[PDB]
Amino acid sequence: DLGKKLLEAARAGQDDEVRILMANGADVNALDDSGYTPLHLAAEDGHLEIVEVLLKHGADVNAADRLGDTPLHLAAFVGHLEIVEVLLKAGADVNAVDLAGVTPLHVAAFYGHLEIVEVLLKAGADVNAQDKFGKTPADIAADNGHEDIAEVLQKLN
Repeated sequence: DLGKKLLEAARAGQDDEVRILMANGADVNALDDSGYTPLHLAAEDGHLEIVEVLLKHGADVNAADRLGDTPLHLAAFVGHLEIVEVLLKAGADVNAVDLAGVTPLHVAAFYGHLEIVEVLLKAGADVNAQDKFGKTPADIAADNGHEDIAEVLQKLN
């Protein structure tokens, strides 16, 4: 029961409740119906303090949901820069690949998040990684008309 409550508290940004639940033995790597962990939900919903506590309590930084996405994929998607930086510092795989062949750099390029692109590049993101349709992150940025990102990535092509 505590795993479900932890998923719910982490998603709802309930800092105090997350701490209470963990002190009561809640499984930090509990899964919901879609394969999300509390770290996935906190990362996606922009809950920085919870992301940090979950990691301290042994949340798997590279947990993959049903689609193969890590918390870093989700943070790069919604565009939470500080959460991306925290995930990276805690050992997130910068080049994690989901089922679609998509890396966090692909994600940031698609959603037009330039500052996240730059942080991912500094952390060693692979600019030559191709998704299942053969697209690099540069291809994606160009295709979706995000010119600032396309230009930075083209310096590495």
